[PDB]
Amino acid sequence: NRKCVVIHNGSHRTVAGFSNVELPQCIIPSSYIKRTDEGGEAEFIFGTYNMIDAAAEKRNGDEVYTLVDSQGLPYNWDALEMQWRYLYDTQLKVSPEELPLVITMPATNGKPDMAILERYYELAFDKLNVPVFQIVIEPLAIALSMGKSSAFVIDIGASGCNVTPIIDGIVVKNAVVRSKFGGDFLDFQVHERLAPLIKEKRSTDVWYEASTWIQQFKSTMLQVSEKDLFELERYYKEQADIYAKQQTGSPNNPLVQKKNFLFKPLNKTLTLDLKECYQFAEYLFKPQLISDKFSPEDGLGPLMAKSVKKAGASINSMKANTSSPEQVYSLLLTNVIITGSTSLIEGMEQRIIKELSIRFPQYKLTTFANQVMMDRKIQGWLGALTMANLPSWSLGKWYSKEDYETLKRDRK
Amino acid sequence: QDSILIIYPRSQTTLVQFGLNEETFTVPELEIPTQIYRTTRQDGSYTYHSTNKDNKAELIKPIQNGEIIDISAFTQFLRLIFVSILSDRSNIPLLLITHHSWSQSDLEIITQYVFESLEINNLIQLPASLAATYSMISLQNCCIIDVGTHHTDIIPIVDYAQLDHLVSSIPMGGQSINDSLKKLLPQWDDDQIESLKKSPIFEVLSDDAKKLSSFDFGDEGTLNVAEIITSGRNVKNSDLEFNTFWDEKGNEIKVGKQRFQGCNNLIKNISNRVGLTLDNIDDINKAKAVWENIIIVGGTTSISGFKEALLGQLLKDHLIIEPEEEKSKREEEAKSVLPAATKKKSKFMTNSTAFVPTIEYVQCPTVIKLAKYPDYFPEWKKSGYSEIIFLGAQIVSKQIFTHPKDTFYITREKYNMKGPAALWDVQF
Repeated sequence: NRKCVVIHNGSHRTVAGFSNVELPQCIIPSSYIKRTDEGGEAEFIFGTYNMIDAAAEKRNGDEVYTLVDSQGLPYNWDALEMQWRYLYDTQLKVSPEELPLVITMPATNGKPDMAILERYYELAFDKLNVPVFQIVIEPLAIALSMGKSSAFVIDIGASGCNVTPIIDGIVVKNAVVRSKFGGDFLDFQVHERLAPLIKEKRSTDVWYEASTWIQQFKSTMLQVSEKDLFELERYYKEQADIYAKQQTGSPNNPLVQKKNFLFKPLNKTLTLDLKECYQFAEYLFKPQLISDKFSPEDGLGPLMAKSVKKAGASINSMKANTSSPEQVYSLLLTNVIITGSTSLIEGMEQRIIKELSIRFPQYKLTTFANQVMMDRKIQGWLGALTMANLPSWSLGKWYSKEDYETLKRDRK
Repeated sequence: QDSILIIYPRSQTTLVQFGLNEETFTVPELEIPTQIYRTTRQDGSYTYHSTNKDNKAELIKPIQNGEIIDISAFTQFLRLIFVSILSDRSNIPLLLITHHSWSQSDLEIITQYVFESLEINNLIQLPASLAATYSMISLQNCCIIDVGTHHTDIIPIVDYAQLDHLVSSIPMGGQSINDSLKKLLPQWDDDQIESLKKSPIFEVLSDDAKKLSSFDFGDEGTLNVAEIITSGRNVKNSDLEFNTFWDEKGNEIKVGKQRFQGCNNLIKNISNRVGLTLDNIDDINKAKAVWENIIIVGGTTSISGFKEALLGQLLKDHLIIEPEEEKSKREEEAKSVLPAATKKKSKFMTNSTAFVPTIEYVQCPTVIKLAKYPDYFPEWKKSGYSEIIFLGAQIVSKQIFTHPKDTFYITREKYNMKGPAALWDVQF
């Protein structure tokens, strides 16, 4: 009753802390280092620090593993137990069996896995033996914490883009869309494109780079163009041309402006022009530009529109309750919650707005994006904390004529 | 009134100030060792008291590295503080300065012991970092590097708030200087080394001070016992090769380059952890602000030339600035346009770190400064952590006395209503 323990296991971040404080106690990487020692014991190493210090040690026995798959679900449960025990014993400094526990599961189109729920119940009750235990749906908690019963949640994380429409507080499962192109993808592309400029055990090193200079490059150098990048190249080229023609940088062509990034490991300047920065994030919207599995329909825009129309068509399985598909559209598009760390790149929200408006003209677009960066990165955990402090209100069940009718049939 | 009991418990001492003044306001009146003697009864129940019974009672140090390792010992220590108060100089408000490492459990237990046992009506639990913050008005973003004996705390503060998830500590401090000096002087004993570390001639040299003269920094110092120049039964220290210092046994000892060595490891580690810590601040501008306001405190930091060296290391490691080779290339290439005899006279000049436009980057910090202290500190000791913490605590005190309309502390009423969990309704 006094406080809950709140834990969110993301594909990148793990956020933990008591429900009675707004700021989390811990934010650690979901990845961890497993170290087979010369002492004879297997040691687990959690935390951006500690993991970085260890990666610095360059011990051969060190291997970095992931705790959460690209689906947002835990795939390594012994390691998850180890992390939870780390958070409980050394950080929160409380016995698991003392307080309740609130965790996060991502929104899924199909009926929830009772396998991983059995895994959660086995972890929480059998091993750590927590007295009470609750699971919340991340984008749903996010919507509830903002008081939006109807919400269109675009969450751009490291795993990909997770799109979750919500109408009247229910998740609308069959309209849930997950993308393959997130912040990890960007990590890889940054490494690839910047590789030539750098060139002229391993896993801990790959990690280390992803958590240091790559991260800084993403948070500083990456930007999203307000519209299609090629069209914008054309536009800025022609506009640049026509304004000097009335007969050392150019103010009418922003795409050729030099931007400088200090690459610390080699202590050398990496110079790119604004176009080349735009390209990285542009891959999220036009994935076809990198390779082919990737249909243009795998881009953020088509996926968003797809989710919207899917939610629209799906809401009629309820018989529509009005006297409506276009109306649910308007409803989703008027409550758009943009969240996720990757969504903090400079031009994301405006580009998402553009992409939604060109595919839904004659609609009113209203988007909400938390301007507090730390908050946008941990929004789901914050929502979970909100739900954790809710009262245990015993709300009257609704009751359908069919709910009474099937019982009336089971009597006979 | 103001009769406020301010208690600031640390690993090795505890500062206590009884009552507030606001005219002829005072430094901590009482400084007592953080320790309590403990005996065991017939059934294993513990009896805590101030002084050892003859030779037989177990000395307990409740606080290690700022953490409370024994909560019961600590609470009893508080009780003995109130005893030790009323015995010299009856319901007084308690303002307890807390450490970041103290758990919610610890804090709740402290609250319950303060109310149900000590029976005082008003409790305030004030984070040290926030007290230190409030001491310096209108300082919103900063980073406290606090170097203790066995550990160093790194406490970033953004928008007047302690960032709990970024706050960390490293198991290095003043003692590590002793360790590395011991590695450099394996023949000396620990007391002579300690005396060297506390001697006037013990100082960290600037790269200016190193390059000018003497020795050559990159080994073992000497494989020879401490040189005793004298015993009983004026020019820059940097410039002399050998220098003198006095022992606690009354020995005049000569010493070489070792008086300039011992802090490199500590400051390097510190600089690393600081680097990662501030690197993980989410908002770029807040991080920039934090980098512009660095607070270096702790006893160890009073060593001559230490703060300047830590700042220097922070710049060396973390400052975002054009590589000297690139900048020189651009300078030479730019100077190519000058007539060969102007180029000629420009070659052996002291460079103006000029001519052509500096390269601007998309990262921070491009500026790393120690936070400048305000005018009203004088004076002892070195305007340290204790001083600013007590100043801030005093500011808070005044702030809550002059605002009767608001209750921003734990009251006996509210404790009776919500229990120890009443603590969390009043947070800084």
